[PDB]
Amino acid sequence: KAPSLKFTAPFGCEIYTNPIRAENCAVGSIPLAFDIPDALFTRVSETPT
Amino acid sequence: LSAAECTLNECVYSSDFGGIATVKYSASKSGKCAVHVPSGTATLKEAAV
Repeated sequence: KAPSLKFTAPFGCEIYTNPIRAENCAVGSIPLAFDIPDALFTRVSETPT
Repeated sequence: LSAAECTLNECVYSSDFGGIATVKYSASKSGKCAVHVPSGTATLKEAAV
């Protein structure tokens, strides 16, 4: 029994059991898309300047 | 008036009255009178302030 994947995983993952899953593997990057409606854009003079 | 200065707070060339100009003046008498733009550059909302 060469040690578990809990202790040997690259990027510092955190292997768990009941769903087989890894946690918090610091690798890659998430891109994001924001479809923002036009109602949220407050005008200039309703904010300090 | 005497020594009046005009700055543009909001400026958006929208179809409605989408621009705010705050005229910083210094008046000899305190009384209402009429503002106007001679050109077709801007169309003012109110006739007097």
